[PDB]
Amino acid sequence: TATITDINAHEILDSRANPTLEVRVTLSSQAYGCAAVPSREAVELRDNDLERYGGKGVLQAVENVNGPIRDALLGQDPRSQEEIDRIMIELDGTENKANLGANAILGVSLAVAYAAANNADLPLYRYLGGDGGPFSMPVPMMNIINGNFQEFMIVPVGAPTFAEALRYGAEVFHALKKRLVSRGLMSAVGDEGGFAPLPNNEAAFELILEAIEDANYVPGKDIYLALDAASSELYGYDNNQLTSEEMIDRLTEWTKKYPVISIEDGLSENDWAGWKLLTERLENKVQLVGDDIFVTNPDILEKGIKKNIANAILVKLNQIGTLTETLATVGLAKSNKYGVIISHRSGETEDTTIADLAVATDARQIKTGSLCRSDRVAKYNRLLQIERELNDQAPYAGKEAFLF
Amino acid sequence: TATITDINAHEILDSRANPTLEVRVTLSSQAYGCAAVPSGAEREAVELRDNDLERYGGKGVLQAVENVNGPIRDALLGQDPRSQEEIDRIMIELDGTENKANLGANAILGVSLAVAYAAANNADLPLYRYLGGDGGPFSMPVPMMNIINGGNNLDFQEFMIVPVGAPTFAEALRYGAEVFHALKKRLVSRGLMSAVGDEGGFAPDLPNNEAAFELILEAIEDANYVPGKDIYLALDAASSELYQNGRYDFENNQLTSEEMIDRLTEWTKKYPVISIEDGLSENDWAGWKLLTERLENKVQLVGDDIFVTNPDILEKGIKKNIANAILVKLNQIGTLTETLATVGLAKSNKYGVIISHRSGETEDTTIADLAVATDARQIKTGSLCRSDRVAKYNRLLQIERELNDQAPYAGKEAFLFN
Ligand SMILES: [Mg+2]
Ligand SMILES: [Mg+2]
Repeated sequence: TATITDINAHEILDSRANPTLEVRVTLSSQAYGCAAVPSREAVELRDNDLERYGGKGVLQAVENVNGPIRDALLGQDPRSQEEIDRIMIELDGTENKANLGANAILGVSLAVAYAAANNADLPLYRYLGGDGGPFSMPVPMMNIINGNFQEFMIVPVGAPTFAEALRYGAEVFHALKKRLVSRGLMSAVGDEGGFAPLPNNEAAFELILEAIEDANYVPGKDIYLALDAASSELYGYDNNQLTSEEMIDRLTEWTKKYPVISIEDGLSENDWAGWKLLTERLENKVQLVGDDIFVTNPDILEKGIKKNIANAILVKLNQIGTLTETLATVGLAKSNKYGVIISHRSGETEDTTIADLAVATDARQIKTGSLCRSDRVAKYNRLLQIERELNDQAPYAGKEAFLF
Repeated sequence: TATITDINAHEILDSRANPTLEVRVTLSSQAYGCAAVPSGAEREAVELRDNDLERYGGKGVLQAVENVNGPIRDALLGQDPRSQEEIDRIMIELDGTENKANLGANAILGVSLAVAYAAANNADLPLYRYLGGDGGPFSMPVPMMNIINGGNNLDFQEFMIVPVGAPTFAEALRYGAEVFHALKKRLVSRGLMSAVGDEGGFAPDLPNNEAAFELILEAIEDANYVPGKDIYLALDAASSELYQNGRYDFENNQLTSEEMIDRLTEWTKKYPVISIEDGLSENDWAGWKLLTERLENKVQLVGDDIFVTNPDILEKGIKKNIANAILVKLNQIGTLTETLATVGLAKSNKYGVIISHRSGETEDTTIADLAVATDARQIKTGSLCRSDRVAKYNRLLQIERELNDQAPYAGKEAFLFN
C-alpha cells in the first residue's frame, strides 16, 4: 500500500508574473503527483515583503507546505482525499484557511489526488469520476471582449464535439480580430486573452455577432452569447446610477434583444433581495450564474438555493480551498438543478486540473478564458486529449449542459 | 532495450489560436514521450498546413498529423529511440526534400522531439539530463525578455531586458518580473496602453523607437535595479521586415545599410544594449559584413532570419565573418539532430547561442531543457506574462532547484563577444 513519503512546494510564477506555488506529493511506491495553484473567499497567503515581488511572494505559504502541512500528512494514504483534506482544514484551524493559506492547502489537496491517480496509472478525470463516470465534455464559455461589464463571451452550444466547439470559437476569435483591426480599434489582449476596445456596453455584443456571422455560424443555434456583469463591482449600480430593478430591466432587455444564454453576477453579492426578483423573472429564460455571491462555498450556496437565488454556480477550486469541499459544492449544485461551471482564475498556470475536473464531475460547462495565451489554451488542449481518449463515452454536453 | 512500438499525433491549438500538432512516441517498455510543435510569424524548413479555407482559415494540420500517423510511424517502428541521429536521418531521407516540404517540418520535428522524451522517460531522466548526459556541464541561461513589442507605431520588433547581473536564475526571473510590473504601473498611470502582444509584451504607441528603451530604463530604475549592471537591454530589429531594395524603412524614412548601422551604433553607445538581433536584412550580407566589422567587439550580433538555424548557412556566415551569435529555433530546421549540429558549430566557432521560442508557442517546455543541456547560456522565451512563456521560466526554476549547484547561472559568462 502506497503512502505519502514526501511533500515539497516551491515558488513559481503565474500567468500574470505574480508568484504562486507548485506542489509535488511523493508516495512510497515512488509514484508522485504535481499541482500548481491559480490566483468573501478563502484567504490566500502572501508574504507582503514589499522588497520582493511587490509584496506578492508566497515563500511563507511554501514553508507551510514543506513543514507543518508535510509533517501532518506523512504516512497517509493519498486515496483518502476527504480525510487528508480534513486533517489540513483542522490543522489550519480557521474558517478562513488564513493560517496555513488556502493556496498552501489547495496545492497539496490537488497534488495528493494526482499522486493517487498516477499511482493507479489513471488520468485524473478517471481517478475522480469512476470507471464509471458518467463523463461528458463541457461546453466552454469563451471570454472574447472585456470591460470603456467585465466579460462578453461566446458559447459554442451547437457543436457536435468539443474539438468542433474549440474550432468554432477560434474562427470567431480570428474573425473578430480582423474587424477590430479594420476599424482601427484596439486588438491587444488582457489577462485571460480577450480584446478590450468602445462606446456603450451594448456595442460589444454587436461586434461579436458580426464576428459570428462573418465566420458562417448562426448566432441562434451554433453559438450563443454569455456575459459576466460582475455587478458587485458596480454597487446602492454605476453609466448612470441604476437601482436593482432598473438593472434587472436592462438585463431583461438584452436577453430579449440578443441570444444571451447565460448571465454571471447580474446583481451585487450584497443584493440578495435584487437577486430574488432577477431569478424569479428570468430563471426560466436564461442561466443565472452566481459567482461572487456564492464563492464556491457550499453553505452559502445552500442558503442561495433555499432563498431562490440564481440557477447556476461558478466553481473555483481556490475560492474554497480543498478538493473535497469543492466536490461538495458541485454535488450540492447538481442535487438541486443548478448549473455547474468549472472556472479558471485571472492568474492561471500551465496546470490543467479544471479540465479533468469538469469531465470527471459531468459538470457540462467550463469557463477557462479567451482563445490565446496557453494559460488558457493548455486547458482546451487537455480537453482535446480527454475527448480523444474517452471518445464515445464522453459526449459533448451541448444543449444538455443547460438545465434552466 | 526498448524500441518504438507506436507513434500518434493529433491536432491541438497554439498560443495564438492556430492549429499545431502534439506527438506521443510509445515504447515496448510502455514508456512514452510527448512533444508539441511551435509556429513562427525565408530559407526555413516548410511547416505543412492544410489550406482548407473552410477550416481554421486554412491553417489546419490534419495532413501533417496523417504524415506522422502513417508513413513516419511506419518508417520508425522498431527503432531504438536513443539513436536520435539515425531516427532523424530516416525521416530526412523519407521526406527526400531539402525543405522537408513533403512530410512537413512540423510533423518531422514533433516526432524528433517526442522520440527524445520517450528515451529520456525510459531511462527515468529529465530531458536536460538525458540530452546533456550524466556529467553535463550544465548552466542556467541568461534570459532575454521581450517587454515591449513592435513591428502599432514602433519599427523594431522586440525591446528586451537581460538580467545579466543576477546571482541565480530564480533571481533573474524576479528581476524581470519586477521590471515588468514597474513598467505596467507606469503605462497605466500615464493612460498608455496596458494590453499585450503575442509574446506578452506591452505595445504602447510611442513618439519614437528609442522611447521604448527610455520607458524600459525608467522601469528598471523604479524597481531599484542598476541599468548596465544588474540589467541590460537587447533588441530584435527584425530588419528583414523593414528592407525594400535596397534601403530600410525606419522612422518614416529610408536608410542605407550604413545609416542603419550608424543608428544601431548610436543606440549602443547611448544605452546599455548588450545584444542586437537581425540588425540588417537576411538579404543584405554585404551590410552584415560591415555591421560585424564595426560592432563585433562591442555588442552581441545575433543572426536569426539570416541563418535560420541552418548549419550550412551558419558555416557560410562564419567564413564571411557575419555576426557573432545565432538564434536557435528547432522548427526552423526540423530535427533535434540538425539543431544540435548548428549549436555545436556555433560553439566551436565562438558564436553566442540563444535557444529560442516561436511567436506561436505551446505549453511544451523543451527549449528550457535544451538550453540547460547544451550549456547554451542564453535563452529567449518571451515576456513575463502568458503561460506560453512563463511555463518555460517555471521549468527553468524546477531545473535550477534540481541541479542546485551543478547549474550555475551563466551571467556575464554568457557573453563572449569580448
Ligand atoms: Mg466573475
Ligand atoms: Mg527574430
